Amino acid sequence: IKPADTEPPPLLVYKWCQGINNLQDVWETSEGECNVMLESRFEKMYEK
Amino acid sequence: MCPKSEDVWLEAARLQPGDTAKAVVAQAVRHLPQSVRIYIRAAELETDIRAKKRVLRKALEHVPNSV
Amino acid sequence: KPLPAPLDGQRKKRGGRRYRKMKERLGLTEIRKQANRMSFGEIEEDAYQE
Amino acid sequence: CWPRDARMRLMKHDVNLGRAVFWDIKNRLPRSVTTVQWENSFVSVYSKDNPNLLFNMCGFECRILPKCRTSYEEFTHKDGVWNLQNEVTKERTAQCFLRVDDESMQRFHNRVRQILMASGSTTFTKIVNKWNTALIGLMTYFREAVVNTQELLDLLVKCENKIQTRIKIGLNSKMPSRFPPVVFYTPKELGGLGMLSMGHVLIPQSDLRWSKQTDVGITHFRSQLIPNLYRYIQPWESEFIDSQRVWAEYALKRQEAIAQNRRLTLEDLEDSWDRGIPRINTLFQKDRHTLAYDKGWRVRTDFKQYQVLKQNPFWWTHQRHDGKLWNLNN
Amino acid sequence: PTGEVLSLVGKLEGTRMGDKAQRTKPQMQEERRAKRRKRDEDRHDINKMKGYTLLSEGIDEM
Amino acid sequence: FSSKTEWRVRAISAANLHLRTNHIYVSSDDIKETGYTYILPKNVLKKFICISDLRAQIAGYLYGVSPPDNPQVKEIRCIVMVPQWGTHQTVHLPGQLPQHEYLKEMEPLGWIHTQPNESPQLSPQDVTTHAKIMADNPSWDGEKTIIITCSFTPGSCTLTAYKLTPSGYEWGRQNTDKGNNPKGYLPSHYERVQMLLSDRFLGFFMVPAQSSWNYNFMGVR
Amino acid sequence: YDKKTGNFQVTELGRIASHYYITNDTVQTYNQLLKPTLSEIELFRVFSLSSEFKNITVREEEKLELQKLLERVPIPVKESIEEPSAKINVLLQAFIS
Repeated sequence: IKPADTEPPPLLVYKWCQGINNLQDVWETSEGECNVMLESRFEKMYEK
Repeated sequence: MCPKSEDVWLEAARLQPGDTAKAVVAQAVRHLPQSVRIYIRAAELETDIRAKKRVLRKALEHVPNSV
Repeated sequence: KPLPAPLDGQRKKRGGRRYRKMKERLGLTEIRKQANRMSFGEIEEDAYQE
Repeated sequence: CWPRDARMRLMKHDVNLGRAVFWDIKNRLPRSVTTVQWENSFVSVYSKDNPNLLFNMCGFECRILPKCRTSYEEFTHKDGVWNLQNEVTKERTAQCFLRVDDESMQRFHNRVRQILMASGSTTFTKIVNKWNTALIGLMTYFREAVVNTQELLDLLVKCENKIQTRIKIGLNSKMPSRFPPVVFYTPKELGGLGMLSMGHVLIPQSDLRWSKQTDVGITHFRSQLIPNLYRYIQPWESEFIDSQRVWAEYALKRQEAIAQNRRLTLEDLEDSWDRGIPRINTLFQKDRHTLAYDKGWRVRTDFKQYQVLKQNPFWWTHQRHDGKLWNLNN
Repeated sequence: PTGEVLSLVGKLEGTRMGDKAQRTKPQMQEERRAKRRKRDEDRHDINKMKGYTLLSEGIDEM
Repeated sequence: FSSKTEWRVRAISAANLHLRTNHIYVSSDDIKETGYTYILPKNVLKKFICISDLRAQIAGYLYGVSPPDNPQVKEIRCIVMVPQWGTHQTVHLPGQLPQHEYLKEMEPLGWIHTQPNESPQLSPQDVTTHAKIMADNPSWDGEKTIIITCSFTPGSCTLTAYKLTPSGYEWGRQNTDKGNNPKGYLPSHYERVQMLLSDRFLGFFMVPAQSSWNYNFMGVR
Repeated sequence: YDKKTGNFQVTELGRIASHYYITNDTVQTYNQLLKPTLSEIELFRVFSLSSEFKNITVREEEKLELQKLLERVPIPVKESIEEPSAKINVLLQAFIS
């Protein structure tokens, strides 16, 4: 759950890129592996 | 800021909790021997008869001519 | 109610007494020095904090 | 905003996988609690067909491109590119290319339009102060991603020329030829507007002459391009590695000062001073103990936009808790 | 040479982004150092007799 | 040096050098992609950071091999500490290269040394040291031998491996100016090479047999 | 020691404190303070924080002499000489020297 008090949103972006990059064989696609980044907004969150 | 003043030291004994007020009173009797109000305040602070006896024994050794 | 007709004051021609209290309400004895000034040469704060 | 080879390539398996992932996430949320709409979402598949993994987070537009996967190239240091290396083996395994979101460049553009539209009857100093505030908020939030986004650099000099053009037509309605930058960029103490510049402003050698008379006579003198703001803001990657290593140094200095029973003074931690993402400055504040009970303050500063009509450019930070994350004294 | 702000696109090649970013020093290091020094030589009597209580110590009166 | 209590605060500071060993940074820029790759194992790097000094530079000769069926990567398997003394800007290693029967199975991959603080360039003293070692020892191939610099950044260590270009070996061989800015010293004299870390294998150390490695106090010896 | 059944189980710190007579506060000090990463500098400090020396105070009448030891003892002392642990540190090192 973000924004954390200890990281600004660009530190959130850096920690997220380095956290993607540090997953185990995350860029290996030889066996058919596929990463999927979903980004979304929980539409009408505050209203509903 | 005001050493050699018995009433500030008695206020300092009265406003602390008693176990650090004991160290306050020890500061006061380093600053002010021959001072009977600090020693009676030291006596009232300790809640056992043996320690009150020892403290007032030191008090009478310091200033012995106080009724 | 309409806007009042923008006449200026006749003016304060008498002073002291009530009028010093009239300004002591809102336009009182300010700093009048180093609060209304900008100090041409120096930068006293961090530069673009504003 | 990315090139066509740098976007997600819409191969059939990857498009079906992105839609399938989205459908799986969308079924878990009941439509009455919250919806997750495809049209406002973005699902980037990285696979054997798509070599780039893309996401817009926090106004940043990030494209991670692995070294194993369509680099084939020696790289020098580029600014918006984040060399992502592995934590255990320290090998650069991917590059995160940063950009600014088009909504964020549009927010900056609409902010400059709000400055200019409500300029009107205000002081030139207030228009340039609003420009400085919007420019510091943009430039200190988006630090490397501005230098990588050429559309934002074009937009930045367009908005800078728009602010300067409103100042110039507040001076004289006839638009000048060769207006001097010295009236904009001189600091407010020295009389000018104090405008921060994010664009190439070359000062002519004509604009640097000055005479001075005493009783031997008139002695003529001379002295260049105006400094840009990006050179005076530390990159975010530099900020995070120096924050990591400087709060590591604070941890060792703090345990050796607890060993020496004293407090950490200003003489140690003077090399660490404008450094750290919580700044080391924040250790030496009077209110610091009070700020140890201000939890959730960043979500609070984000939600200030629904309570305060004044738009906050530092919505993401606070001066109290993070310190001043920039320094424009030099 | 106009006074127009030109784009930095294409004009970043000799520069890095941290190039010319500076850090300030702590304001009034030596005044706070002198305050802390005077405080630590004034607190010598209190911190000298901090653990010494009038009741339970042997070298109180001496 | 101050030599009375400078070593006391330095000794105390060096007693906390194990805190630098979980904050290790590797400079992954300017790497030409066409050379060797170097896997320094984290156990000899941790031990090399702990036995060092924050001010005086220590140095160890790297020895290593290549993994099976990967000749373009060089697993450093050994750091040989030799009798050295070092100033804050150079290391005075002896003329004799490390000879032992355990280093016959491995090839000399250059040397590692600590720096007091991070420089973005290789030192001119380091390229003169590397090129004098190369000019006096034909087992030091200029393609494969490197200089890892473990610079002591705040609370951490930044590691950068450099290789000598054939311009740099010729200049450092002919060089005699031991200053910090000698004549004819260009940044084309070195190229940053890829160096990376490892939990997957362990290196070892070679100390001198009769004496120990640190001659910074025994400087006349 | 569980307060449920009242049973005691011996710890290896218990065996070491019983075998070498060091008090229970001293093994709690050596349990808090002994790390694998201790230098020879920190080892004299962990020794000097023993509860056997809880009554060792540094008196001012010897502080000058202690300074003449602290400039001559070969293992550095992180403490200041008017703290008692520095006194126990330099007294052990002045013994060995």
